[PDB]
Amino acid sequence: MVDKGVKIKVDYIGKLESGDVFDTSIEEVAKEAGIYAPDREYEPLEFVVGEGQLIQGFEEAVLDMEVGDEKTVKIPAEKAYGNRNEMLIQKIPRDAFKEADFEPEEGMVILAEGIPATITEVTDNEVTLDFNHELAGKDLVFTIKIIEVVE
Repeated sequence: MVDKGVKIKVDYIGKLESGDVFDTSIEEVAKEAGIYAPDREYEPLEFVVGEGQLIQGFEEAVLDMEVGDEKTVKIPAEKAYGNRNEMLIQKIPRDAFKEADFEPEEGMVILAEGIPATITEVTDNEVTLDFNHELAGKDLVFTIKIIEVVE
């Protein structure tokens, strides 16, 4: 039971359109996904439906969830990162890869550490690697789980 202005310590297990746990507050699941991390400590994330903390979508899947509830739904890239961003559209010189089999293609997705570059342009002169994001223009699961309520 929360609203736009109520905090709640819930542990969601955001996954991928493939069911791959990418983010989880429950350290347990972390081990079930092989992401428990080294020393990292997966604790309950206290979000506030009235702070825009988490993506609305999820913020809504909890809006109607008491303390202890669980809603493993997939938020649409529209509610999550709201489709892809335009300010994430990069454009490197063909050379930026010409000297590397990296040969970008009009649909590539290479990251430099985590942020992929959706190469929407494959001009033999350059490529438009739309950085975007991992959940950019993509929907991801959310195995939320209310554990408490705060603010």
